[PDB]
Amino acid sequence: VNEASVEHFYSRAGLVGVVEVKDSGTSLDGYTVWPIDVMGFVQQRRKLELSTYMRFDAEFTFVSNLNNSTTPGMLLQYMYVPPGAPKPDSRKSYQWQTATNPSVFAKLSDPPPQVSVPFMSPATAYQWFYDGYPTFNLQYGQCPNNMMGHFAIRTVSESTTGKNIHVRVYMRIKHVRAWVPRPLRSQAYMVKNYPTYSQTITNTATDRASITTT
Amino acid sequence: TIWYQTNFVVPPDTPTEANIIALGAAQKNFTLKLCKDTDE
Amino acid sequence: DIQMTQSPSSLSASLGERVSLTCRASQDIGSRLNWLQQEPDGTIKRLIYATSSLDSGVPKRFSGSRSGSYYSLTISSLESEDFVDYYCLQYAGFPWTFGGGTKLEI
Amino acid sequence: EVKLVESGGGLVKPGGSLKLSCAASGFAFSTYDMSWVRQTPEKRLEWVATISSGGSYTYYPDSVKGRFTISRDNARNTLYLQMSSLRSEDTALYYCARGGPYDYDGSFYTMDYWGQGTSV
Amino acid sequence: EVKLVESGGGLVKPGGSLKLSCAASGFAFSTYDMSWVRQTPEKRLEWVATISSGGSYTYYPDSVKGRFTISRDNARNTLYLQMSSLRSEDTALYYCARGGPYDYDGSFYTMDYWGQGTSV
Amino acid sequence: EVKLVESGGGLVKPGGSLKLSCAASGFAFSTYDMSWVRQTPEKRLEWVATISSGGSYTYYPDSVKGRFTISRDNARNTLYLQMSSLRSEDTALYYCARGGPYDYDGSFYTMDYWGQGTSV
Amino acid sequence: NIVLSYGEWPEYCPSPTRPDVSVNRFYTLSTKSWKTESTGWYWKFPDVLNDTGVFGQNAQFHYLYRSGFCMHVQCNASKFHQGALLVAAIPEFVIAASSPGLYPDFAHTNPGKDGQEFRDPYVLDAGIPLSQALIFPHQWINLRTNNCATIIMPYINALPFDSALNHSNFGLVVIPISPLKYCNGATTEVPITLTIAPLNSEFSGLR
Amino acid sequence: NIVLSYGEWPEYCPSPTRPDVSVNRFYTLSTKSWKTESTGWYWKFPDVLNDTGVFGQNAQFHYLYRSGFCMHVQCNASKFHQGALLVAAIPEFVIAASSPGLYPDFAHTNPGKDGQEFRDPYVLDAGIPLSQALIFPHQWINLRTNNCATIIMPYINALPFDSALNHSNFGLVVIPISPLKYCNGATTEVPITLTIAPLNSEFSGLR
Amino acid sequence: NIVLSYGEWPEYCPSPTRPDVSVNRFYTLSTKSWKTESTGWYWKFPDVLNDTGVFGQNAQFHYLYRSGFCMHVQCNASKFHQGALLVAAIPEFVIAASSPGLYPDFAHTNPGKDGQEFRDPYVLDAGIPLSQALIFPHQWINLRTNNCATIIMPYINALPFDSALNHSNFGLVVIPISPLKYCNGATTEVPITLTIAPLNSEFSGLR
Amino acid sequence: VETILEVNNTTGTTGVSRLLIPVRAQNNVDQLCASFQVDPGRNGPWQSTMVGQICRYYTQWSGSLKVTFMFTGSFMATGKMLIAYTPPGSAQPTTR
Repeated sequence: VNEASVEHFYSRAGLVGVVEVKDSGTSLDGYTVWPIDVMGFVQQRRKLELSTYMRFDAEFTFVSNLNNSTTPGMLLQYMYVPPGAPKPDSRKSYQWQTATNPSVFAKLSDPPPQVSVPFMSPATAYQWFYDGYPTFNLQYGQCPNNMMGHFAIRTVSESTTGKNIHVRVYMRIKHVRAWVPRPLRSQAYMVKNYPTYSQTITNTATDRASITTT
Repeated sequence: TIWYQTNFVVPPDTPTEANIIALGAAQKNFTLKLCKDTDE
Repeated sequence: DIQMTQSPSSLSASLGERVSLTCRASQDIGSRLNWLQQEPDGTIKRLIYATSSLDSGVPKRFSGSRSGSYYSLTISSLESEDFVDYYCLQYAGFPWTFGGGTKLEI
Repeated sequence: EVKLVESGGGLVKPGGSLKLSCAASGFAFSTYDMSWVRQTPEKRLEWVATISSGGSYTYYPDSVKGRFTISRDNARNTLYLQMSSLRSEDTALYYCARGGPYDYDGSFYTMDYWGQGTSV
Repeated sequence: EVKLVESGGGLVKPGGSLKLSCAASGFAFSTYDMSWVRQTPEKRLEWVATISSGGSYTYYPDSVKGRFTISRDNARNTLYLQMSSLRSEDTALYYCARGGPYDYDGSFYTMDYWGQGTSV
Repeated sequence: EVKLVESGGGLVKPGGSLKLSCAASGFAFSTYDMSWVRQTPEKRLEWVATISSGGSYTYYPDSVKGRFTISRDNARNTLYLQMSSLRSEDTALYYCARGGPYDYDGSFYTMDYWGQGTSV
Repeated sequence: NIVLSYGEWPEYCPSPTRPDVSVNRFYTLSTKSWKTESTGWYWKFPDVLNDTGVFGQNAQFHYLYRSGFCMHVQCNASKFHQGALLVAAIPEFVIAASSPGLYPDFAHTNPGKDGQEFRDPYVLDAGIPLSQALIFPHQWINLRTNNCATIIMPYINALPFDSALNHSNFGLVVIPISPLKYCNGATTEVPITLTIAPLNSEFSGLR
Repeated sequence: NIVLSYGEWPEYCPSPTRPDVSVNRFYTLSTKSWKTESTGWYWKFPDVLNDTGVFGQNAQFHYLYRSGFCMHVQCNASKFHQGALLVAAIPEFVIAASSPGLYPDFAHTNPGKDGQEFRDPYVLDAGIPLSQALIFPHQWINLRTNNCATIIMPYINALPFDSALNHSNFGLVVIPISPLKYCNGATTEVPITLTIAPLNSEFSGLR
Repeated sequence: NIVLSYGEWPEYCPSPTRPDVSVNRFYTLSTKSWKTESTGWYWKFPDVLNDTGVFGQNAQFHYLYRSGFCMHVQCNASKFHQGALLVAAIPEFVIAASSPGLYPDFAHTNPGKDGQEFRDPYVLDAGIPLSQALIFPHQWINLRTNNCATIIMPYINALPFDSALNHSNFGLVVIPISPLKYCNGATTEVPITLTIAPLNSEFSGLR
Repeated sequence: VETILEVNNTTGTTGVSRLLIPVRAQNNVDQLCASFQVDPGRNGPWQSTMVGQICRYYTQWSGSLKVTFMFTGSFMATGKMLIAYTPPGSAQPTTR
């Protein structure tokens, strides 16, 4: 009790995506866009797919550093493209200045930046299972009211710096309330965004020799 | 009309053909008028 | 297929002996191995189902047993009407393969 | 009793069709999942084909897998098995018996009672 | 119907053994008490042996009283009768039928339906 | 199954009697109304006679109307049909089947299952 | 013995066309033969009525919709028949394909008023296992005790009103766990009947 | 479920020999085998008792008579048996002949205590049609629900007292509408039992 | 319908080890196949438990003993099965031999927890006739009405306490009067179950 | 007072068997079993009802009727039937 509740079952912020600001060699981007996705790792997916409707706001932390763990003074910009704003397309792009997209200007050699995204959804709660077609085969069960936004990350620079920056996005679920519990997924996850499984069914329980043996 | 909603299921050792008997009447609001002879 | 096969291709014993015919499976087949007795020319009757239990009419002389990957059949004392063919059948491996034969002599 | 009888076999030129009947009675031939087993001249019983307990599902081993076509009358109490363009080394005493991977409450009558076996 | 059929007879040297089968169906062969009757060449039906309705009790007349050994499969639906060291004047058409002094609710089917009779 | 079998036919001099048996089993031969149908040498099946479901009523067509005498054992599971002084042009394969104008809940099994047909 | 799903009767959203017993009648769909080889069936929540009577006129000729249901399954079985059904209502029942082609056919996600037979009932055709399907509202149909199952389902969705021809809220599954069995000389196909009765329905956005 | 004919218990004509429970006992006549080919039976009202026990002595050795009855039919049928009877009491049941010889035989108008089997039950043997026989006091015997039918009949006649060996007031008909059916291996003749109990009987004109 | 033998519940002798629900549990012995050829069975009173569980430790490792019982027989029979049992408790049931060798074998006087099948149930194996066995406490098991029989038996003996491994107070006989019958296609061996529950037991003289 | 309707009135069916509607086993679902118009006073199945005859002794009538159905099968036999009534405006429905 109080440790099996739904509020605690989804605590303990975990890594939801490892994005990388490729800036050296044959990938002189200097920026990167990471579409906010909760069901990125199977471990978190299977837990989130226990309920049908869920309502929660998230706190995002960015543990960024170079590829040899050193944290120089390089400045970074974390821009939060809201759900329904055009995303940037280059290191030097007008979108990086739009005052409607909140930005966080922190350096590599600083405590990881930590923001708090609110509950951004048209409906009352997020819908992991949406039986039906949107836009009244490649569309069944795709709810568009689950998009939380985009996190665009760039090094504030003029020319290519020559240093790849690996970022580890950490998300914490707060104020969570879940609805309509569901059976936990038993088969594998053959593809993302779909419940598609494989032909060769895998029995939930392990198979023993005889029914009367322990 | 009488429609076969489901099938006709029976346990073993039981006849597979029955009968329905319909009975007709007139409710307490029935009325008659202009008595006349019949055509047998 | 799992290819459960019987080791004795042909055996010969006495009218009071105790034959021991085996059927060595390759993969894990569980307790889903049967024994089918075939007449010299007639149909094929069943002896054991699930490797242990006699059928509804089989005599007491027959009996099944399991030992690891060495599913076997052992007759009590080899009475008359026994020097016929024998088969082992498993229904775990979906191709549902069979064995060879254990036509007994004397 | 589970009285099954196979009939409808005989000689045929390599390449054609030759069905087979396993008309059985004495038991409910509407709930049991039957199957076909072939006894080659080498006295090695090999699985031929199977059929569900309602004639809707079918597992074809690598022996035919596209050539043999099983069926189930289920009303005239018969069992069919096609031999479309049988191969050269395909002569056998095609037995028919019960047993099927479908019919969840199975694994008990797996080839419990057999037929008689008609040659080809 | 009470369909009983006797089979398994034939010639044999005086002194030995020769069983007899009375496999019957069409009726509950687990509650009726059957028995064996012999029809000698002199056309005089004499009682041979009997068996209870569960194969546990047996009355042997003075004809064998120690030589003949009756039994009852009761699961393969068969009736056995041994002829251990049959005598010289022991050839007869050994019929098999119902009826038995056991099975308290008896005395009604006392040899009601009979078999066919196999010679020796 | 509705297993009916006709037997008891053969040659006979014009003028006499020759019965016919339609002993049937596998179905309740105490509620169905049976009948007799004749298949002449010209392959034209003509109605011969009928019997109620209890052997009390009988419709005789103009073919005999006083010569043929049907009956029903109903306890030995048999069906009778007399051929008292059969005419010259009366040879046929006398089939027997179900179906009868009596048995109010009829008109469904009207000659549903047939026998085998014995010649005369 | 009416399993009131989540302990909530369907209610009218407080203050739209609110129909009456003309539409709140008992739609009795076609029966389905339950055989031994049978695997199961499932009907979507409002898709099973979008072409049946008045409810098919109020749903297609509108833009918003919300209603509960009164699904009621009955099996006209004999007393020598044995078997068991699992009648469960699955909110947001999303069907999944089975790759050895990636997305479910439209006939399998909106079967109509005939239902679609399961191809792999062990996994509920949705990856999740059938063994845990009892966490949903459900009622057993065990032919040795009773042959009826009534489920009262409220309106379960995120938005108050939603489309009726695109988003199908739940799906009534009927799966035989213990297969049907009978001795020779019985009705070889037990019939299963399903009755639907929209409760506290509403509509908006005419034509 | 005793159908009180015309809503009148039989009563004593106010102020004759008035017998008691010695004659007001339960006469249980012979049973009749109900088969599939069976057409029906009918028993006259006082003629069924004019040769049975004490009532046969009080009726023949007298000159006037009046009494009700308590006809009670029961069918010892199994649960795998199906069929239906129409048990009706017909006041002034007059039998008619059938010309292709003009008047009914005496055996058909006073059958005794054995009843006479109908020769054309569709027309009740009296010209009138069986379909409308339900206008008389009646009770159904449907083997799937109940196998008993009790009819209480008062004394229905023009004169207060009348003869007992000449004028038979009514006739208890028993006609199978839905014929009997059964699978092989059942009692091929369902027995039908009839119990009579004169109620409030009277007599006059001794010897 | 519990036949309280002689109208006396078993009670504690007023004021020894007095056990509790640990020993006063429900010992369910093995079942016995009731066939048509079956003659009967009988179990001694304390001998049936002298090697079963805790009661087998309190009886052997002691010197004095007294207790009632709650014998309870049940027959898991179908509805197409017919037959009748006579379940009687016989105080001081003394078995007798049958000379054509003079004294009963020990296996026949203390059969254990399996019971000994009667060799001549007509004479109860004790000379006395079975027809009068109903004078003892008894209850019929008639498969057409009920398949249960519960007998409450107090402690019936001369001395207050007595040995438990030598003197067996009574014997529960179970004899089929009307033999079992069934048509082809039924369970050919109706099972009979017996449940025992010592009531108000006592012990003395440890080890 | 309720009386029987000759619902099975058909060419050939004679005797009392005209008062019986056959409900059998191998009649697949959604099939039609029987149908009869509601017209007590026109030649049809109502012509054998006490109402169907009295209404022929008059010229005009108006009221409410009732048709009590009775199943006469075995006690073990189970199933389900659909009994639908169509107002005078429409015609006989084609499917269940």
